[PDB]
Amino acid sequence: SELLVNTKSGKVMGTRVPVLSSHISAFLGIPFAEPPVGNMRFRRPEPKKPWSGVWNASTYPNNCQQYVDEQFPGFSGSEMWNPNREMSEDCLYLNIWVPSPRPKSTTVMVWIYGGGFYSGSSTLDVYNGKYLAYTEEVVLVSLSYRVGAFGFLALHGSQEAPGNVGLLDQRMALQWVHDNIQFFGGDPKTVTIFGESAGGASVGMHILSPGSRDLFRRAILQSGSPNCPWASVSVAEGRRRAVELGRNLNCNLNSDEELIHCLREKKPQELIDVEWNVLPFDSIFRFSFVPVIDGEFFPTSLESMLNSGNFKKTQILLGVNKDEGSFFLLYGAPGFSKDSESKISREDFMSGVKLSVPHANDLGLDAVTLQYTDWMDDNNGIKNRDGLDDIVGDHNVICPLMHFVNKYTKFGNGTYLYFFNHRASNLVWPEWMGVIHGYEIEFVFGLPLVKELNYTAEEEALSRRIMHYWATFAKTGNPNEPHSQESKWPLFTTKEQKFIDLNTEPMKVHQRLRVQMCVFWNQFLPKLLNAT
Amino acid sequence: SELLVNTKSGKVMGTRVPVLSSHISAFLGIPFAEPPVGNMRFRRPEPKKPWSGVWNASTYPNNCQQYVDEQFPGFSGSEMWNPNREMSEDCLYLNIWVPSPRPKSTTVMVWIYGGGFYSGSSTLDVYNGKYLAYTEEVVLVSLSYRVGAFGFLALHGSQEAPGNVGLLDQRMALQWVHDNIQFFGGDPKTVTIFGESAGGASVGMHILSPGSRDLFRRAILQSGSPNCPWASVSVAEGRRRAVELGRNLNCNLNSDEELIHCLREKKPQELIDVEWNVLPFDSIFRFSFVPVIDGEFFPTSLESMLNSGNFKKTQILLGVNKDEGSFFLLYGAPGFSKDSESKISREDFMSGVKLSVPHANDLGLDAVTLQYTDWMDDNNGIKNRDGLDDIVGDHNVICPLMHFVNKYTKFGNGTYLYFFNHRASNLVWPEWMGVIHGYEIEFVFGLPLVKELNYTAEEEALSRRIMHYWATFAKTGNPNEPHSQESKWPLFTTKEQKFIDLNTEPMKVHQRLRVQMCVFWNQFLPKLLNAT
Ligand SMILES: *[C@@H]1O[C@H](CO)[C@@H](O)[C@H](O)[C@H]1NC(C)=O
Ligand SMILES: *[C@@H]1O[C@H](CO)[C@@H](O)[C@H](O)[C@H]1NC(C)=O
Ligand SMILES: *[C@@H]1O[C@H](CO)[C@@H](O)[C@H](O)[C@H]1NC(C)=O
Ligand SMILES: *[C@@H]1O[C@H](CO)[C@@H](O)[C@H](O)[C@H]1NC(C)=O
Repeated sequence: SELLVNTKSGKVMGTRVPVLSSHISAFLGIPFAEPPVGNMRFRRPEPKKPWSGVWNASTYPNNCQQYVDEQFPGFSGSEMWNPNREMSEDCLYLNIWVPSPRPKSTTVMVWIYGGGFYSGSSTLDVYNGKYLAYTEEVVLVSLSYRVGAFGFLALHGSQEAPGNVGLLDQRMALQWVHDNIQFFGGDPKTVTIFGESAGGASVGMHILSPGSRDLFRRAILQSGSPNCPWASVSVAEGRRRAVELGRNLNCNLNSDEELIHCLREKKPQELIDVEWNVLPFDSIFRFSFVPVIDGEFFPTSLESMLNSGNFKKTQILLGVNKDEGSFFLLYGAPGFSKDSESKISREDFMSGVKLSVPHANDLGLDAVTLQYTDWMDDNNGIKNRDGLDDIVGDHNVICPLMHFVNKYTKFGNGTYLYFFNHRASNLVWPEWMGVIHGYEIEFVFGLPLVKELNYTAEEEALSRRIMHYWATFAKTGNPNEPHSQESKWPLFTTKEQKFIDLNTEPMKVHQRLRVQMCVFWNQFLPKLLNAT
Repeated sequence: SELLVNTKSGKVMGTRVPVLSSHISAFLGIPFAEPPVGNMRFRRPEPKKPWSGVWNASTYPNNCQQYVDEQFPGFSGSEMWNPNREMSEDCLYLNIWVPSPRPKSTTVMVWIYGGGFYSGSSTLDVYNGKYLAYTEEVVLVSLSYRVGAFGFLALHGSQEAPGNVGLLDQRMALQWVHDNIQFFGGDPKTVTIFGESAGGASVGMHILSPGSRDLFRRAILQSGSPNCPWASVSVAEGRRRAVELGRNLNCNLNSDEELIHCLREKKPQELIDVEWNVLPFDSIFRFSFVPVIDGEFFPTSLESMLNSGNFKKTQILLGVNKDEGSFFLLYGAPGFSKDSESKISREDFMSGVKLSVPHANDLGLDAVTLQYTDWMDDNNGIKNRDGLDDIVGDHNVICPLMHFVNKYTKFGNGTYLYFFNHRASNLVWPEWMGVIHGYEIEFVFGLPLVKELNYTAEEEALSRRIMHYWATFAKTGNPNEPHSQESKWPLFTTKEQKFIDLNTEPMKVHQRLRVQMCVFWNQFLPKLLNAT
């Protein structure tokens, strides 16, 4: 039976699902780890004990326990990102969409969801892999991993809550794919991991980490890179936050054992309820429990790994969206609202940059302000708003990614860079937010091919072209069709540093993506903060 | 006799001089101080002892002892600035051009020459006052003052070489004008002092200094302001340079008395020959002997005087040229030559900014570099050249002047700001230098009205219009004709900060002259250098 697959962990039974007036198979909720519950909370995951009988994989698994956005109740713009399944600590499962008839050995793509390491689900509608599996004939996998304290509480030295367990969850799922995807018709030698934001940073982290490098072939990073300022913390900061989490729950803080034991008796929601109280600064785009530079998963600091070429050498395709910061200003900066144009006064601008670069002294705050202020028209509310939008985007996503790509390209086997700047015609978020963080995903997953969703014809064409770039790159290491007649997405090189825009207009090649601003964020400001 | 004038110092005999096919009187070489020779060198000037008989004022006086530019022998571009008279320490004289017939009580304008405080002459061809006196019917005076060590050697505490004596020379000449210009038909109650560069900074210094404020009515500053980085030094730095001058001449350095006595036995050329060896840094646009913040001529630091309104409150008219820095890069920055386009490589750019901001640490040098580098086209030789040109101009002239004007305007009775950007059609200097430092002077003095000089008709029209702005401002405190039909030069206000361009095209009003760059030079960099 096409819906029955025998894996090394036991038999699995899928379900036939319709897609663009055809059908493919879907194996949903396949367990790849023992449930990380009870005394296993904060612990490294354990391999799923094989099972007898047939595992029913016809429905989506639970979503991991996570903070839930309630800023705009009933608003689809924000709720499409929330868990659409019951939450549970028993959440380590993966989903596979397989073309029909079942391929013998085709390209595999494993999606790693984003969500700032504190949220995210593999079951969201924008992550439905059927359109991509079907349209590009690839075996599409979406994995899951613990987020929040459950996935990243870090007390270095302790083996009970070592930190990074959420990354190890991803690695185990990549191990299961490496070990079993052949039975679903996928080529374990041709798997591409791809993800957005924290998912994009995770992808980069698996490229860096010696222990994950052999489990995949190529990588795609969307609006995230491993060296992002919000993507990791030192073991000292991780410890300080775990202890502070404990203090918020009236825990005994005499020892890691006492703290860990106390945290394990608390119900999930108790940890989620005080999660945000541990941040060291009043900030925006900073999350409580994220990966820690532990000396294990990451042998040394990310920067020295990038400088010495200590990472997997392969091809990568990555990029960013035009207005990466608007989401975070809307949720946490004074003066921004969902229903107004959000014109920003100098006062709110100043408050905004303080929130955006939490770790900066006054001189640093001044350098940023000068760098983004048009002093010939300083009280212009639109410029202040857009300037703040660029500051958050540049500091948090674009410049860190540009630094990663420039360092990677020196040792890699091929880099393709994009700049996604098409605002979807049916976006429910206000205009001022522009091309929002996370809104290229719907084009990568092919939603614009679904008539009922209301995208234009050019938006379907764009989605088809992006899906074909991603899948062709996954298969060959190059997003371009060998002897095609379409315009070529040029390779990014250390010298020419080319990139393309990704929108409904005719391809246009550019160079040095935001260099002016990134020299400021990557070279000048850090030097300024270190000296002062 | 129209050429005979009886002053409080004695009788003077002028000479009739032709001008644009007419004639006016000229009284040249009138002494206003005792010759500052012998034991008087470095000393405050003394009032000229009255003389019996008639002083022959038909020819130009000697020029003060000064370094002489020999960079381009025979080249008029540079030699027009050199002394065109025999040099001598006996050089304190003034020149007066009087309309004919002799006015009874007209507007007086006193010109103060520039030359970085180390050079300059009242007798240069570009300073010929006959065209302005004749065309605008004003009594035009040009004074002189000691430069170099002779005018500014400073050993604070000593009364033998107190420093600032060159400024006191100017003040004495302004005193003589106040006391005697009535006899030449000038109104001592309506004198405007105006000057360029060091002359412009001197004008501003007389506005600040309590002891000079009552000697004039209004002021005009061209490409110079009192707070310029090269226009003054602390008493400590002045002392350090005087001592170092002494060391270069094998002087006894045990006491000020020993040093001063030794320096007084040396011939003029001996001091001039080692003058440049005392600068503390390898620099450009820095001069050895300049005014010192002594607590006397300047009661307190210039900045606190500007902040508290401690200065003469009146009307001022001032401005800058488009390419103030090219002169100094040509003479001292590697990669610039008179006969080539002077395209600059990154290496020479980096050497240039180091030379341009001598007092900056590495972080400061980086902030400047980032601020003026187009990182999208960093190896562009023209951009590097023009960028260096702007750095020198902004740091040394424009931003210091913009800081002065903004501080002055808060307490003054009227400010008129200009931006002179017309490159003369007959300029002998290369094109890359643009609108050079000091080349608006020829338009202020009316040379374009002299056919043989070869200016276009529009250049004559521009010169006529500038002369009429300067003279009308001198007479009334406003460069505009009351009920004229011509476009109005708007007042510069704290709020709107308006200014005009000065060129052959129709007047065009602008706002916030180079704010972006001046916020960097006036607010950010100083803060950065103080913090680091
Ligand atoms: C698989 O389990 C789900 C759980 O609700 C159920 O809806 C579905 O009918 C089951 N299918 C089979 C064949 O057991
Ligand atoms: C990738 O590696 C192959 C073989 O090592 C080499 O032939 C090719 O030039 C490389 N491509 C790039 C873009 O580095
Ligand atoms: C004034 O003195 C100068 C000095 O050379 C001389 O040329 C001129 O003829 C003299 N005129 C009179 C009237 O003495
Ligand atoms: C200058 O002062 C006069 C009298 O004090 C006043 O009437 C006038 O408004 C002032 N002008 C400016 C521009 O400050």
